[PDB]
Amino acid sequence: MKVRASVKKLCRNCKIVKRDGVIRVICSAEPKHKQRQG
Amino acid sequence: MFTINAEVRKEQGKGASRRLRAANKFPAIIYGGKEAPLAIELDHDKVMNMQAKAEFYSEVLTIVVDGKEIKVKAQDVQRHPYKPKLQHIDFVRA
Amino acid sequence: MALNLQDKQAIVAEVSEVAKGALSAVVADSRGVTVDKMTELRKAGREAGVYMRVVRNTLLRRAVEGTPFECLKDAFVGPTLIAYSMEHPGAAARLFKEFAKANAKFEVKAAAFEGELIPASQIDRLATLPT
Amino acid sequence: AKKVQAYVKLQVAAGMANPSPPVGPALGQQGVNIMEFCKAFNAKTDSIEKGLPIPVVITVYADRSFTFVTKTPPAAVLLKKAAGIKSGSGKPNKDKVGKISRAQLQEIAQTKAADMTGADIEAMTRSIEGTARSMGLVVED
Amino acid sequence: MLQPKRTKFRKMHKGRNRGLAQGTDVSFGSFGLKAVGRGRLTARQIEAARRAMTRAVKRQGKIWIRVFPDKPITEKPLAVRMGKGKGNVEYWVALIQPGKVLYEMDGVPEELAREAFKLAAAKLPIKTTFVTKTVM
Amino acid sequence: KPSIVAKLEALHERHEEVQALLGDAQTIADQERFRALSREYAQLSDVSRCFTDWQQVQEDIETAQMMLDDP
RNA sequence: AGCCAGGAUGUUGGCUUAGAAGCAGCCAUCAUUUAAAGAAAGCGUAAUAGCUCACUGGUCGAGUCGGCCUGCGCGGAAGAU
Ligand SMILES: [Mg+2]
Ligand SMILES: [Mg+2]
Ligand SMILES: [Mg+2]
Ligand SMILES: [Mg+2]
Ligand SMILES: [Mg+2]
Ligand SMILES: [Mg+2]
Ligand SMILES: [Mg+2]
Ligand SMILES: [Mg+2]
Ligand SMILES: [Mg+2]
Ligand SMILES: [Mg+2]
Ligand SMILES: [Mg+2]
Ligand SMILES: [Mg+2]
Ligand SMILES: [Zn+2]
Repeated sequence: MKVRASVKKLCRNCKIVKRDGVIRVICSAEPKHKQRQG
Repeated sequence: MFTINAEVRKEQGKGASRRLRAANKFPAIIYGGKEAPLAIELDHDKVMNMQAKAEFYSEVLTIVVDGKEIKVKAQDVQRHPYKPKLQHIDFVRA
Repeated sequence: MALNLQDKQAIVAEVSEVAKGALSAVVADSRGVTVDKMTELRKAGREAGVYMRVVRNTLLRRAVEGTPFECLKDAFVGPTLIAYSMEHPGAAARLFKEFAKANAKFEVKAAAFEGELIPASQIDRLATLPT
Repeated sequence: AKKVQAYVKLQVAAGMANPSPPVGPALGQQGVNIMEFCKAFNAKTDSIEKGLPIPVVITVYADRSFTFVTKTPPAAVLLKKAAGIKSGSGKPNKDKVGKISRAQLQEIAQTKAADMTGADIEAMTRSIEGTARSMGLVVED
Repeated sequence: MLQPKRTKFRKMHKGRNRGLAQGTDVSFGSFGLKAVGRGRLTARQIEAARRAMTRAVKRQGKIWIRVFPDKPITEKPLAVRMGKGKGNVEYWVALIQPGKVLYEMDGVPEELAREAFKLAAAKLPIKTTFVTKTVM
Repeated sequence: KPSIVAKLEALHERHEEVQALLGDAQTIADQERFRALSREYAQLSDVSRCFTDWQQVQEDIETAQMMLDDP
């Protein structure tokens, strides 16, 4: 998990989801790509 | 062909024209020929869609004001500093 | 499938062969292979050439357009993926039944040689042919 | 038709059997035998040409035996012994490598057209010549 | 870094930056960056943004820089009290008003120039947009 | 491309010679040797082969020297 | 958007070298068969191999996909009684 002020889709499998008032990215291919806005 | 609907302005100046543009209209004028120049007002969003094409500037286009047809051409255009909006259009009647 | 012009220009290419053809058989080859499908299409060139328009337009209003012209009993062609193969040389040529011989050549889905009906036939193995 | 199991369509210039490091390491660590290429390879090569790279199948099963079949040379290596040029492309738009006669290719097209697809011989001409044009060869009328 | 070759006077008053801009058109190439905010552009930010957009198109096409840093800026040295004259000239800026076109391109696809102008705009302190040529 | 054909002819042996040596699993026990083969390229194989070619040709040249009465 | 099928042909390419074979970087991108398939968009490999994607068929069957101008809210946001 990388906590950065700007979160973007880095691959084709990344998805934007808003969970509990937080924008975060999740993908099923590369676990390095999961990330949240903090 | 391109057909534009316009209305004759009732007042002019700095304040009157700033009110037109806050209501999504803008001023223009038709001059040239033998008659006196005619100051009009005409809808913004409609004439913005027309002028995105490249033959808006190279074609005789009619303006329907007071219910009568007049053939004019676009001579000058005055556009907003940084927004995608128009401010004034000069017409020369043909 | 492309825009409406192709909805009108591919169908008009069909009418060339069906006008002056013969008995035709239909095969539903949904699950094949292109290298295997190559031979079936390249077999056409061996006998006389590519003169058969072998397009597949089996949508409800993509092949039925030419039905009122000829092969009226092919108006019941509403089911799923199929193929069209016709015969110019000779009435009821081997192409009505060579797929039956080719049925065993990894052609599991072969539509059971139902074909089109010029003399109003049914599902049968009409193997008779003057050689 | 049978799927690829452990085999590839490639080898060195077929000129000789030469069951040596040039050929063996393609499949030697996969089992079977390497020196078996000594007699199995010039059986069909003694009459074709000495130096033509032609691919063959190396279909091998768990019985430690492999079946092999030869074929025509590929497109690029074909335009070397009769095209009169041993170089290739690398800048087709920058320059032309040389001249090539179009009547030459379709005379030797049916050499390759035996397995090559196409409606007819003339159809193959544009295919074989197009990659010849990529080489910089100028199609002589 | 852009800088006047020779100048009449060594220093300038501070001034103000009111008004809108002259030069609000794409008059050289096909695409450009129009400034939407107001501020100053130094010579090190103009040079850094030109390196980012030149390296993005692989030096295919033409690029016009359309602003010039002709105004000197001075700073007093560190830990000195007030007064005792004016400071020493340290760098040069260009004053920017809403509407100026800052760069140009021509000779690239319209889709590739948007990406090049996007990497360039990340080096400047002023909000900008992407504009195209007009008939009139 | 004056002499690129010689480079391609040299290419056309290690193009498949390398396979049984990359995965032979005798030169990989130490860490350095695998990447040595990967980066230092194909020196040992082609150099030994070219040495053998040189030895054969030098053996050929030595002969045909004891003859007289002919030009 | 799902759910099934195909998703091809000489390019082990010459171009950089043992390798770039669709997939590190250097020119090109024709042609064939086809309802369709790019001299390869992605993954994955040392080359491999393979798995996808474009495109086209099949059931379903009603809308659907993106930009532009704007109003109000979200994150970025850590200190000492
Ligand atoms: Mg929680
Ligand atoms: Mg006044
Ligand atoms: Mg007044
Ligand atoms: Mg006032
Ligand atoms: Mg003043
Ligand atoms: Mg002031
Ligand atoms: Mg000013
Ligand atoms: Mg000024
Ligand atoms: Mg200025
Ligand atoms: Mg906030
Ligand atoms: Mg905010
Ligand atoms: Mg406190
Ligand atoms: Zn991802």
